[PDB]
Amino acid sequence: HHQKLVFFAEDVGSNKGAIIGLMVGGV
Amino acid sequence: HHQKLVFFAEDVGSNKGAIIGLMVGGV
Amino acid sequence: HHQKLVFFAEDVGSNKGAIIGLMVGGV
Amino acid sequence: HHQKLVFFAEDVGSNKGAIIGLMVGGV
Amino acid sequence: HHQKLVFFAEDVGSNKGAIIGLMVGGV
Amino acid sequence: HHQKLVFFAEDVGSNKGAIIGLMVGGV
Amino acid sequence: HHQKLVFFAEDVGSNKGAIIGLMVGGV
Amino acid sequence: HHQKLVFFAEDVGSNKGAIIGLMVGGV
Amino acid sequence: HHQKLVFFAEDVGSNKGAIIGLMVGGV
Amino acid sequence: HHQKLVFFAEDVGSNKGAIIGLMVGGV
Amino acid sequence: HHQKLVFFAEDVGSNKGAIIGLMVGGV
Amino acid sequence: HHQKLVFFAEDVGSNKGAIIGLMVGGV
Amino acid sequence: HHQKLVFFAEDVGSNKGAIIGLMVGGV
Amino acid sequence: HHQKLVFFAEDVGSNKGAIIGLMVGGV
Amino acid sequence: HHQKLVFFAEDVGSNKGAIIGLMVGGV
Amino acid sequence: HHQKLVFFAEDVGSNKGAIIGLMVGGV
Amino acid sequence: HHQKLVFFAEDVGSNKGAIIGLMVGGV
Amino acid sequence: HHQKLVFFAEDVGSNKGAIIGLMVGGV
Amino acid sequence: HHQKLVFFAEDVGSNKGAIIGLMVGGV
Amino acid sequence: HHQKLVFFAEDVGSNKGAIIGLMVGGV
Amino acid sequence: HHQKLVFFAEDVGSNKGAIIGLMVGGV
Repeated sequence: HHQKLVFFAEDVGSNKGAIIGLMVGGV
Repeated sequence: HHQKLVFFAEDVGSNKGAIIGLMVGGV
Repeated sequence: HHQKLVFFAEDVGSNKGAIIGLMVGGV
Repeated sequence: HHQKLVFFAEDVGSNKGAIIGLMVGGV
Repeated sequence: HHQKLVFFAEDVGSNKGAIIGLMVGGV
Repeated sequence: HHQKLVFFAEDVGSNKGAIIGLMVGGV
Repeated sequence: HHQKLVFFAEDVGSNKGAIIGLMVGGV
Repeated sequence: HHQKLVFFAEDVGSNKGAIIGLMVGGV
Repeated sequence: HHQKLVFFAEDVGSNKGAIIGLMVGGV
Repeated sequence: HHQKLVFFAEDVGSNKGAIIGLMVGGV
Repeated sequence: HHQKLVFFAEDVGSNKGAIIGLMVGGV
Repeated sequence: HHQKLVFFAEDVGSNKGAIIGLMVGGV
Repeated sequence: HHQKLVFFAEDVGSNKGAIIGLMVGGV
Repeated sequence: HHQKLVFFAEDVGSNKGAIIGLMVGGV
Repeated sequence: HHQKLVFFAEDVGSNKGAIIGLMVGGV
Repeated sequence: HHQKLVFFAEDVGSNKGAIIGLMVGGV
Repeated sequence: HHQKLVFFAEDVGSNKGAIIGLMVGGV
Repeated sequence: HHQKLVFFAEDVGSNKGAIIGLMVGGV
Repeated sequence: HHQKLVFFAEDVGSNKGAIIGLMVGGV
Repeated sequence: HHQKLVFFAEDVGSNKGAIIGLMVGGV
Repeated sequence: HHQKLVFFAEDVGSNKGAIIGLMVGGV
């Protein structure tokens, strides 16, 4: 037999800030 | 027999802020 | 026999903020 | 025998904010 | 025997805000 | 034997806000 | 034997706001 | 034997707001 | 043997607002 | 003194395809 | 002194296809 | 004195494809 | 003195593909 | 004196592919 | 005196692919 | 005296691929 | 006297691949 | 028999700050 | 007098691959 | 007097690979 | 008089591999 159990609680993996992939800027 | 169980609670994987993929700026 | 069980809760994967795919700006 | 069970609760995968695919700005 | 069960509860996958596909602005 | 069961509750997939496909603005 | 069952409850997939396909503005 | 069952409840797929296909404006 | 069942309740696919196909204007 | 001038050329704001406001279907 | 000038050329706002407000099917 | 000038050329803001406001389906 | 000039050339802001506001699918 | 000039050329801000605002799928 | 000039060329800010605002999938 | 000048050439800020704002998947 | 000049050439800030804002997977 | 068990607590793997993948800047 | 000049050449700030803001996976 | 000059050449600040902001995995 | 000149040739500041901000993993 094979078993795998996963539990993510209240506020897992959430974004409350800023995620920027790529930023290019002149002056 | 094979089993896999996953539980995502309340507020898992949510976005409350900013997600920007790509940003280009002149000035 | 094969089983896979998943649960998602109240506010999973929800966007309450801003999602921008691509942004280009001059001045 | 094969089984797969998924449960999405109250407010999963909803948008309550802003989703922008693409944005271009001159100034 | 093959089974797949899905349940979406009260307010899944709904839009309460803004969805913009594409935006172009001169100024 | 094959089965697939899906349930969508009250306000699933509904729009209460604004959906804009494409937007072009001069000023 | 093959079965598929779908249930949409009270207010699925409804529009209570604005859906605009395409918008062009000079000013 | 093949079976398909669909149920749409009260205000499913209804419009209670505005649907605009295309919009062009000078000023 | 092949079967299909579809049920529409009270106000499925009803318009209780405004639908505009195409709109053009100057000032 | 206040002036506003707008010019629309040949096939501006025209439909040469399909515009559907709302669509519902069981199967 | 106040002025507004608007010009429509050949086929502004014309429909050369299909415009459907609302469509409910079934099977 | 105040002036605003806008020019839309041959084929601005036209639809040559498909615009669907809302779409609900089953099985 | 105040001036604002905008020019849209041949095929600006047009749709030649598909624009869907909202899509719900049972299967 | 104040001036702002904008020029959009041949095929600005056009859609030739697919724009989907919202998508909900059971299977 | 104040001046701002912007120029957009042939295929600026156009979509030729797929833009999806929100996607929810059961399986 | 104040001057700003911006130039976008052939194919700036365009999408030729896939932009997905949000994605939730059960399996 | 104040001046700011910006030039974006052929294919600046364009997406030719995949942009995903947020992704949640059960399995 | 093979078993693996994972429990992630209230606030595992969440972001409350700025994530920037790549950054380029002039002067 | 004050001057600022910026030049972005052919393929600056583009995406030709994958940009993922956030990713949550059960298995 | 003050002067600032920036030149980005062919393929500055582009993404040709994978940018992941945040990744969470249960197994 | 104050002067600053910056030049970035080639694919300066580009990503061709994998950028991951944060990575959390079970077994």
